[PDB]
Amino acid sequence: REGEIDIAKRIEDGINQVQCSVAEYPEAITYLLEQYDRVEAEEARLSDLITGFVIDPELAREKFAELRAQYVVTRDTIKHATAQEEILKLSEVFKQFRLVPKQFDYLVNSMRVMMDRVRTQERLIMKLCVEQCKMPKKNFITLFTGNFNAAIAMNKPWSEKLHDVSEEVHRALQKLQQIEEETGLTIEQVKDINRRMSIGEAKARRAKKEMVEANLRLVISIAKKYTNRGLQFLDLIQEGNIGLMKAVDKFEYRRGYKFSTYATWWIRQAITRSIADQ
Amino acid sequence: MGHIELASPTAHIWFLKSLPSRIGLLLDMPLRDIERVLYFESYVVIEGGMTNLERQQILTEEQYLDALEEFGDEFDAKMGAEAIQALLKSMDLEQECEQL
Amino acid sequence: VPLDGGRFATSDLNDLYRRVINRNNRLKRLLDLAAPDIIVRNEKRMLQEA
DNA sequence: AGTCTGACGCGGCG
DNA sequence: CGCCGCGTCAGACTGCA
RNA sequence: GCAGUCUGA
Repeated sequence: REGEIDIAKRIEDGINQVQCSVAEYPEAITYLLEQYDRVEAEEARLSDLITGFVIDPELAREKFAELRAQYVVTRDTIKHATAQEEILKLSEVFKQFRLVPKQFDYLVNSMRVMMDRVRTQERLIMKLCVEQCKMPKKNFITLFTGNFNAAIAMNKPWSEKLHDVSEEVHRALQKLQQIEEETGLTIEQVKDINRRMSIGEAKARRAKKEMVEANLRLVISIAKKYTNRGLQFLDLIQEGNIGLMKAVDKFEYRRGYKFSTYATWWIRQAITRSIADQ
Repeated sequence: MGHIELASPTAHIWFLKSLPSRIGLLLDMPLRDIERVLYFESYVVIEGGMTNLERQQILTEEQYLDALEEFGDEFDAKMGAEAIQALLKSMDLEQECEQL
Repeated sequence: VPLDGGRFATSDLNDLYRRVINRNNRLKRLLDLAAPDIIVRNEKRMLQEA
């Protein structure tokens, strides 16, 4: 099972990477400082909010007071490696939170939709340009990594064609600025960190797609025995495979088991129940 | 008559395979690559965005994962009939004919 | 039409339609079970082929 | 999908 | 190189989902 | 309802 460990360590590398990448968002600190106080006001519970740390609510109180003190020193680091040392310190305390699955899911899809917030503008401006300009797009890449607040006179004939859209372009600058100020962060940094978490999840899913073909043997062998229960081989393999997938995200690989030896505990759960359904 | 609500989009074979392929001729994309797209043998980017990926460019399996590392979510590519439906719905008919 | 032997005389469409309705139904399973991509790819391709 | 498969045609055409 | 076609009508008998 | 075969003009 040494290949299993090679895969699982890259999995945990990817999840550490997405954790430290989402940890860079400062408004997540406000969110969690609301969350823990909802717990402390008996309207929420920590067992649904935090599973562990890197259980006691007093250590959580300590950590959340640390995170509040880190958010204030995030506020005063307006100055730009001065913010970088502080954001690394904030990631230091953030990576010590083994958050509940659903809460982290809320966080990551929140990051996804706030990335989409700038995504819509970055797309629509392009569809406005690419219709009529025949433009120096290869240099629009540079122009947009920079940020039309200054670039009107592009000294070509198409510098007139941008005047057909310039009003809607400036409206797009207004919306871009309002979304830029709403997050309290530079849009470029958000693009980078969202790229980072996307790459972490992509690498994890990659290794998952290697793993599924690595572990077809157990599901094939169990389905081959379960054929006679009134179903085909070709859907019992699906039940065993999705059971394996459920086993993936909950395998404590440091336990020394072969992961296959785990999946059966759910494959039996997945097949014998599916025979009940079909 | 009845109707089956297909869980996913599906390319009509009469407009894809009857030669000359209407889907390909409309998209200006050769038939041999459209077959690879809507039979899950390749990808195609519905939009490149701020990325050197042309809207009609096909990508093989690992290139999609590779172009992820290089550009993240700046571009967007799909496979199967969803991608072809997106490429179809995305195009501007009257602008395309006035340009051609 | 039901035949004398009990085995119904069937037009081929009733099979082909059936061949679709299974796989689409099967696909409707996986969209609810959040199955991995490598499985739903094969299922969608089988649906398209049907 | 394994076949202890077939192919064992042609002529025109896009 | 893939796709399109390659007469009409009638009778009989099997076998088959 | 179809396929296969044979046959007829």
